[PDB]
Amino acid sequence: IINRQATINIGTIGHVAHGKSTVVRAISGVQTVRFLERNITIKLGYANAKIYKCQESFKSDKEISPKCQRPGCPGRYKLVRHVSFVDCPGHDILMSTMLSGAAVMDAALLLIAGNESCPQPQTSEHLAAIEIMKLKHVIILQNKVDLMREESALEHQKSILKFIRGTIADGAPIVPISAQLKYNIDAVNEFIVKTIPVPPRDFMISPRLIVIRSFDVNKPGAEIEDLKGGVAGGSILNGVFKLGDEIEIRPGIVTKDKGKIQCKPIFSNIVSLFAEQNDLKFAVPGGLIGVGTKVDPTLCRADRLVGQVVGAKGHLPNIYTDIEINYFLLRRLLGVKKQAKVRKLEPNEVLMVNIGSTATGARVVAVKADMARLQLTSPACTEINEKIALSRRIEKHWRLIGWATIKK
Amino acid sequence: VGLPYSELLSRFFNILR
Repeated sequence: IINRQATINIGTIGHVAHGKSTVVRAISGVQTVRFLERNITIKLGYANAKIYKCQESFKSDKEISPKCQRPGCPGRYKLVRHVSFVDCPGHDILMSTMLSGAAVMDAALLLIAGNESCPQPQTSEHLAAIEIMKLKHVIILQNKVDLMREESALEHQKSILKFIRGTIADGAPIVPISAQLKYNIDAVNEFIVKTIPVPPRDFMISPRLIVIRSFDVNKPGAEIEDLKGGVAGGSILNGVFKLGDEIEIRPGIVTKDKGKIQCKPIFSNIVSLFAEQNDLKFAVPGGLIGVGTKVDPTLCRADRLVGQVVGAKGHLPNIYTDIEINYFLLRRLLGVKKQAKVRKLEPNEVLMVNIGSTATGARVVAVKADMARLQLTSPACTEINEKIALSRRIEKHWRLIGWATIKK
Repeated sequence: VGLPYSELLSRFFNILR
């Protein structure tokens, strides 16, 4: 069996205490990163699944084990795909991480529990976000079905169907699966192969990398004369990387505190690539790879590198402090428990603008009709156009309003 | 389209502890 890395990024959405990590575990086997130094940087974890098919019935086709002994046929499984999971939490406080996750995602998985109430605002918000950020491949999954009645589940399904009609997602498949009992995952696997294809990707496009997580490889007990370099957990959308290249983290860093800053973006040479489980020479875009570079282990510690752009040497993108946005607003607010009408944008107000993966606070200067000018506090970079989600404050915490695009 | 879901549901109902 060949040790091929991740091909396409699949993300999972839900709610707090509903069950997402458990579902992930059921799907794959290797436990999630979340659940001080290691793993702790963002809200998303790290998981990997296997797609191997046995074609020699009905729904039973794909499996989780490398060896086929369970269904009947003793023959070895055929290699189809290998996928990486991006598990994003569905909490009312933390959403920036989710947004960041969304930017890299190519496939989405919705989770709704049976026993709880049918209309949930957070789930709706998530769906809206998915719709916004160039995602159409959505599979609806029912979580807790075993604790529900014979007709109640059907009713719930009907309600769901009624709800999802006017949205961009038209032909979304619905699967009921148990997380604690471990059943019906084969159908899900089959669907993964059926409904979702891999988009065309080539070597010709300029390298662009997005870092979500940060890692320091330091072990207690062992002497200091045996050290390991700083690892940046970064996912790639476009551009193939190989071992032996120069990488730079774009936005900038503060090194001296009197004296104006002039220091260039953080340069680092690649030491070792961590994909799936074992090290590989080539990096195929469409997965999260722990890129171990010559960067400090102290820098890759905690909340320092959350959603930052990474480029290869011989390419020049632009850095902006003032940004030109083309926005579109929604009718009523999504996320609030009660629904409130969206007000027109007022000059000079603190609003959270999420350009791809960056979590930045911006203030409005001029409003016309569709075009808006924003002043940023923390530095941000622009490459092409980018997919932007906008968030405002009305009551206590952040609420989503609509979508935006950079006009440059 | 909501047609092969029913069969799956039935199967789930059948296979339980």
